Amino acid sequence: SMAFLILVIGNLHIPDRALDIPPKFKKLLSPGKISQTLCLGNLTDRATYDYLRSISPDLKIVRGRMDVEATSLPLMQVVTHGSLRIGFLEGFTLVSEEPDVLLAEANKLDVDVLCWAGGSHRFECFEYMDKFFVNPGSATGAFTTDWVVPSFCLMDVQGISLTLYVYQLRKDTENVAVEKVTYTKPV
Amino acid sequence: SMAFLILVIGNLHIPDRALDIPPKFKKLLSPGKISQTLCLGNLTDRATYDYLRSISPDLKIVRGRMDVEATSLPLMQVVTHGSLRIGFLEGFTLVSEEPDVLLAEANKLDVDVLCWAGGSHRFECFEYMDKFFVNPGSATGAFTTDWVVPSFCLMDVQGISLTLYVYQLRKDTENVAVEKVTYTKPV
Amino acid sequence: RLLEDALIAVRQQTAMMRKFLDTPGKLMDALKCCSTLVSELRTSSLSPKQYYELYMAVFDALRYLSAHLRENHPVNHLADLYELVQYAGNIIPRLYLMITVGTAYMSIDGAPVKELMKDMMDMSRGVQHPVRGLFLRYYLSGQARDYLPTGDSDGPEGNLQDSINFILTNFVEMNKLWVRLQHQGHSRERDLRTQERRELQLLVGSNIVRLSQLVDLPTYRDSILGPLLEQIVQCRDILAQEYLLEVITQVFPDEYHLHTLDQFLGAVSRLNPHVNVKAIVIGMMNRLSDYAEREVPLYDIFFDQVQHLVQAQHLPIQDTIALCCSLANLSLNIYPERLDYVDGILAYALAKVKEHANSADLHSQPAQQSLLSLLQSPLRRYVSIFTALSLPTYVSLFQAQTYPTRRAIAGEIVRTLLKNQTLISTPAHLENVLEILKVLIKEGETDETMEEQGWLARLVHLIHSDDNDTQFRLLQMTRKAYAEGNERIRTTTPPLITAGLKLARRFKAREHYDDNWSSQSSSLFKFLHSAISTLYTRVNGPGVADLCLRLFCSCGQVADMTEFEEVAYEFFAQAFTVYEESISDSKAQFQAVCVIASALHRTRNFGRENYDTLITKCAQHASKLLRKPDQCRAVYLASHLWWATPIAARGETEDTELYRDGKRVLECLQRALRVADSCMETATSIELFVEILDRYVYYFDQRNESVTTKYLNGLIELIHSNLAGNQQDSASVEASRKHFIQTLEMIQ
Amino acid sequence: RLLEDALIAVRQQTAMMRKFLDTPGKLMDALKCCSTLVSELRTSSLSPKQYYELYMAVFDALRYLSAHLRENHPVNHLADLYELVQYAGNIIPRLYLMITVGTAYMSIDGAPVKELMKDMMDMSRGVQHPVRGLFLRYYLSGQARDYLPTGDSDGPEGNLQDSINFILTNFVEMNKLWVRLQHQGHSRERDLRTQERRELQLLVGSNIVRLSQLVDLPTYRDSILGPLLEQIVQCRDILAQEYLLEVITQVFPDEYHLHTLDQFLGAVSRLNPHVNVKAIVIGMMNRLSDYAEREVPLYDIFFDQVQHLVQAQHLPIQDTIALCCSLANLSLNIYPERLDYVDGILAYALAKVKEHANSADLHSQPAQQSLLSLLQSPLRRYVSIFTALSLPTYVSLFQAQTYPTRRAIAGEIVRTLLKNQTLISTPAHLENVLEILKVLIKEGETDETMEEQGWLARLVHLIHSDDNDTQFRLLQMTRKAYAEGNERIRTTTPPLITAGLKLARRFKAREHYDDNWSSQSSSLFKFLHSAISTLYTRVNGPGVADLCLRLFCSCGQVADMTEFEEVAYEFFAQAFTVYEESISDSKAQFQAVCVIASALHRTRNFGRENYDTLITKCAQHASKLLRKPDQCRAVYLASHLWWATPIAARGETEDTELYRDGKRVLECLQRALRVADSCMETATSIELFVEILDRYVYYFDQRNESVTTKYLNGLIELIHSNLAGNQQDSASVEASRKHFIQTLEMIQ
Repeated sequence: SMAFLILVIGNLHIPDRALDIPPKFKKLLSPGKISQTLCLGNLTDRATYDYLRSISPDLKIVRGRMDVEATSLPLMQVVTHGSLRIGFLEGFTLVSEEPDVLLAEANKLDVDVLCWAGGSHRFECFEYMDKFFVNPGSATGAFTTDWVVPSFCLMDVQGISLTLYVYQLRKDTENVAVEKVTYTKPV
Repeated sequence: SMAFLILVIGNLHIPDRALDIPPKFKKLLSPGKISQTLCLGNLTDRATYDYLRSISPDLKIVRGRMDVEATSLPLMQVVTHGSLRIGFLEGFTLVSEEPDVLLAEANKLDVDVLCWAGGSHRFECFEYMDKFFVNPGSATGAFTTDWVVPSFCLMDVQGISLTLYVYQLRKDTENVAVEKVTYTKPV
Repeated sequence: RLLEDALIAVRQQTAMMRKFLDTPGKLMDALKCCSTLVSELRTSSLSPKQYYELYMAVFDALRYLSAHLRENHPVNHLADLYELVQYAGNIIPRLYLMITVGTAYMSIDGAPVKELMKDMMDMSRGVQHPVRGLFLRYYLSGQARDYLPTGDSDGPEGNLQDSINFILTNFVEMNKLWVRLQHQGHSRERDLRTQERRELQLLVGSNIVRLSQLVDLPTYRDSILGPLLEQIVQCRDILAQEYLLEVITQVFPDEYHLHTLDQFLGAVSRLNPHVNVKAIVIGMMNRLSDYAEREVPLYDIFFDQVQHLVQAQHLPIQDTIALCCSLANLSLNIYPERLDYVDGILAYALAKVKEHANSADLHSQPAQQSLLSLLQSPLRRYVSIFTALSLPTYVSLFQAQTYPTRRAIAGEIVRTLLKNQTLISTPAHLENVLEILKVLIKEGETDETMEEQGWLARLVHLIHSDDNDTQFRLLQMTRKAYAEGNERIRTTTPPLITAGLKLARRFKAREHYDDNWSSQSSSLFKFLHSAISTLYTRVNGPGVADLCLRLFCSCGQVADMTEFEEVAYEFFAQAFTVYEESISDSKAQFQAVCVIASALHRTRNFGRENYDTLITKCAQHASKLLRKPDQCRAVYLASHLWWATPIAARGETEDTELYRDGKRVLECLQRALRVADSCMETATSIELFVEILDRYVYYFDQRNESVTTKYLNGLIELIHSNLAGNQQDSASVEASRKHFIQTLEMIQ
Repeated sequence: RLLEDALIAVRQQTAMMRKFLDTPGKLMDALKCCSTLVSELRTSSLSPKQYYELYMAVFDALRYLSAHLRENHPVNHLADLYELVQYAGNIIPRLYLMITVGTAYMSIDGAPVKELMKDMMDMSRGVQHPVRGLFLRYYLSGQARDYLPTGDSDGPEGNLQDSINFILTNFVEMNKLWVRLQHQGHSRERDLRTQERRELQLLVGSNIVRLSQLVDLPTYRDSILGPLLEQIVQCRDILAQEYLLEVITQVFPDEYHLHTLDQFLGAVSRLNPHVNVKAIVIGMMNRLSDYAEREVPLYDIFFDQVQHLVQAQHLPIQDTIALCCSLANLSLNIYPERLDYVDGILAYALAKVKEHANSADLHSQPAQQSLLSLLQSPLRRYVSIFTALSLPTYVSLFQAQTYPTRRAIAGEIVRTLLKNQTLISTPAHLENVLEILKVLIKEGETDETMEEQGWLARLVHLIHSDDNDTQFRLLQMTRKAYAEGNERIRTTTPPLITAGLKLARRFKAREHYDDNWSSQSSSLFKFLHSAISTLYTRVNGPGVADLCLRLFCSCGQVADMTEFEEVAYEFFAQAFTVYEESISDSKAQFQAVCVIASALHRTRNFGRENYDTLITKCAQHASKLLRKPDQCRAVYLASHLWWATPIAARGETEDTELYRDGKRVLECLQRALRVADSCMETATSIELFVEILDRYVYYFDQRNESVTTKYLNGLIELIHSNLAGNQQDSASVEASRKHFIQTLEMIQ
């Protein structure tokens, strides 16, 4: 639709670890571009929250794994555009992943697109069981000794279709690299 | 002493397990007979309060274990008649029914006679550790926690001596039965 | 004054008359003076009371003269005296003298009785003044009302019929005079005239009294009431109809009236619309009410005819209701239990009352007051008020009572249903009582002060009257009926919890006669969970925690006894949930958690794996409160969670045998000591250490080997070092010393 | 009235003068009309503006006269005309005529110009009335403007001295008159007089402009400023001093001033404090500052003179600080940067100001406002304030600020230090920064990152700039700089934790450079434990538990990564200890146990004695939670302690495999089944059973021999029996059906 851009980002630690996303990314997330932002919490500061509501006319916030106090928020949220029900998460609430846990979770939620950013926070994606599974990686690039290029994603849902734009700040000099991905729900 | 008759009653459980004085007992306890009433709780309402007030010209009550909404009343009370000191409580501000614990509480309160109405809802009395222990049974006939004799007492203090009269509605059929018990304080 | 001047003249005339009566041959002089005296009664200027007083004074003097004559004839005679008294110049004296001599002749002369009596009555028709002729007829009545030509005649002149004729003719003349009283004097003194007539009503009714010493029922029918009814209906006045009909009814026998009831009702139909028919009809119905309360389908005949009469009128609604109340009084008193008659009152009055009631508000209306008295009449007259509940539409008409008064009447009835230690309420009676309850509870300081303590106790008692499983179904429907909001169930449901406590046992007393009794217990415990969850809607209240806490402990015990322990554990976990949401006042949590301790201190069906786990939970939440005294008190009580204590340690899981987990008990007591050292107040710290030492004495004497004499030695040394060495002396410090001395005495 | 009437008369006289000027030999008549016109100037009732305007009209007529004379001499002459014109009766016309004829003589014959100027200059000693003499001397200056004998002469006899004498003498006489304007007239017109002086100041300054279009720099030094300074220092007037000095500065070039700087500064030293020297000095000093910012030992001389002025000038404290601000701006323009000067500014200017600031209390006082502007002035003028930070004594001014302003300024600086990235700081400058931070933190919505939270994050960032050995020292000195208390370190230390996690790896990334990497890790782990234990002290807040748990777990992972696991196990046991001692809320416990599970799901390298011990403790902790739903959730997750999932299930025997203790996993699943049976809910229990069956399919495929397809099949029949036959329909029940259909699809 391009009227409803969804920002997908993670690994916040602001200022808990770092200062900002790339300036070029801040302008790519500047107000007037995104219609709704789905953030995964654990900010931890208020200025970034104010920035985030101001980025899009629709700010949606979910419960975070560092957000032990604001438990009232759900860990997942659905919005509907045409025929799609959309779930998203970070993933630590799972204990394995491989095929049965994703299928079981999809069945519990009955969704079509699933987003997560597990503690490894490294990009991958796959389609499975007529449902869609998305890992944006470590968007802000937070580090850990697990087995990241500054990045974020934009999503555009229309009907049974989802359009994903992945933005990366790649190294040779730091260069912004953009990729587009589209998803359409199978029947 | 005791030209000032003191009514001793317990395990009333109004409306908890039983609701009223036996009619023959209310008439034995009718106003103009009792000068002071020591009630062992579970009245619980203002109506029961005013009636009990009407029974005797000087009503002294302590907090009850289910009398949790009546924040104004004291939790425990001691009275002295001649050379005898008499303390009373329900047992909820007491901690258990162990002999040493009762003796220790009696020693802090400087009392010789203790009235209580535990879950047995059975009249009994015994002397132990030079002190006097009185359970009036259930003045209302409240059911027991054990595997039924309605009873109350009319304690009589004279000097260093206490005479206890227990009135019971005993079964052969409801019959009013009176028993006398005497307690004399150690020197 | 006029009265007094006349009374002076009367006493003067009585004085010379008596001096003449003394002297033989002065009798004629006594009569001349008597005529001069009676001339005073010829005045018409006296007030009614004054004329009455003058008549009475002259009457008593006339009685002296009349006795003198009634003695003179019995002893010699006086010739032609009946003729001689007709010589008198003044007509009122003359006629009084003829009556006096007539009665003297009647005493002396039996043969002339009919002719002389008939003559005196006919010639007394000459009196052209109503009042003077009426008073004259009293002189006649005192003289000769007792001598009439009657059954006392045995064959000569006179018979009971002649006396009946004499009195009926006297009635007609007195009635013509009685109406004529209405028309004498000026028209604007009508109320004064009616007052005078009310004064003179006894004059008419003395004849009725004389009639009631007379002939029987067929003679009553043909020759008294028949005549009396034509006159009663055609006289067309109000004071006479009401007075004369009530006097007839009391004075004549009602056995006679019964044989003539229909004649009475056909007379009641024969009256003016403009006479005070409402008063006569209300008074007749009230008399029939008396015919009912002094404890031929009279009901149907009188009932239906009374409706025709009311339709024949257009009545005030209040008057109609007062007649309905008297109709109720008649049916209730005549038919306390003929439910078909009572229902005919219920049916054949009430809807018609609603159409006749131009139903604006009617609370302060006496029609309302009467409708209450009417409804009370079943209630008062019932041996069994249940019989009111047997009327299908007795209760349903209470809906159609006006509504403030629906509260007043429904409250008063239900209270009366409670002062009587009343009987089984069957489902049918449960439904009618519940409908009454819905009116009380619906639509929703209690300016009612109703209702509940004797109300719940009575309700719980009578619930038991129906069979116990049904009682659960009834309790469940009542539980839906308790949709009234947040300030009822707190005081109403815990008694229902006890009703379930008895029913769970009633199931267990069939544990070898049923095995779904356990399943029935399962249904009741699911009910308990649902009803408690219903209370959790009522977050606004205190003790919401306390009551639930005691209910869960009670239910845990019942779950043990019903072996239905699976829903006990859940209830206890939910009780912990209650522990978390219920933190609002610091002191209140300390007392409540102590209550939690004591309930656990009886809580005995948890398997030890569950119990000790619970014990640790209790100890942690205890160890997460605010202040060190309370923290100490809870810690020393968690020592009692593992030892040969509490009531829990005499368990249905402990088989009365005690835990005695003395190693853990020692660890708890040592932790209590660790908290106790950090009181940072010398006196209270030492007092508590003495109490803890006493707890050590407790476990030593309970044979807790982990509680060693070395711990006692180190604690007594620390108490000795502090007690004297750094305590500022105080009443508490002295008590702590006395306690320590006692504790040394116990340790020997 | 008078001014316009006079102007009319002036126009009449100009008409008659010019009509005479047309005729040669009417020149004397033209002069008579010109004198009659200038007679209008004999009124003194005109305002300064009105008298000036009349002067302008007479001046304009004089322009006609002066051109006429400068034409008469070119055509014939009139002998002795300069003398002959001195016969005029009116003195002001006569002297204006003297100037006019004089200039005509200078135009006609250049040889007497020098001689004529001495005569004309001498005769200007007459008119000492300030207004009239000033206007006359203005006429003289305009007429005699172009004829001066000098090195710039016109060809008359005369050297640079004759013009210097003419202009200096003309300056002194007009300045004497101009000051006399202050005095002339009457005493209540002082403001009018000051107005007159401001009006006539151009007359005085035209001489200075004329001097600058005259003699050069050595002549300026010897024979211009000397006279000018003598007048400036000797007037003790205020209006003349500001005007005359600014005119000197502007009109003569600064190349000239530079040759006279010491003469200027010797004038700068005598400034009389009650003379409005402050305004003159601020405008001159500001000009020199501006001179500096157009960007002879002036710094030393002027610095010293400023001290002499301050000893002379003692001004209200705000005024003194504002002068200090301008002095700071001057120093900024002069010398912010060469370090000996920067220190001399700090001590002998800035310290001297602080000692001289005998200040009343001032944080909101404008003296503070100026002191802030003053201190900001180094900061603004430091384009590279880093070079300001190359003072060790950079902080030293913070010593001299009051605490409110030390905190306010340090905040503003640190904020500016956040709008910028501050450089890689050397170990030493980190301490200086720390002292600044200590001033910020001590004594004391922090959306400014108040006081340094995003600043702490940057600091942790900058730690990375140096290498591991320097980093260890920096981290230890910063950790000392973390003596700050319980309400601060919560938000500041976890970034230090990350600084240590990177430094521990930076030590490990030296295992082939120093095998003390284990020892380096050991020192860092003791340092970190000491800092976390510091946190443990400060239990007063939420997350104090959370944060300590996360840091201890994190250190456990670093110990894993470094294989420095010996200090890992202690930290994990201590974390369990934290769980037991400090965590209460059941829901909070659920989150904590899930994070603990996930952290184990990152636990790999422990020796099996430690590892397996942790696995069993963890299984116990799983078996020690609170709620039955939760009891199930923990039990199915403890299957993962044994199963072929997750990292926690790696034993050092499994060879990269996860325990796959499918026997134990089955025992766990049976425990989950026993917990499921005692849940007392149908839909979620069945849903959970389906999830467990899917987990069974998982364990079948992950090779649980104890998980068999027959068990799955029997469970699907039990699910089939439950799904339809006892599930009350709900979104969950449909999901459970969909899940069961999926699970059947999985079993194929």
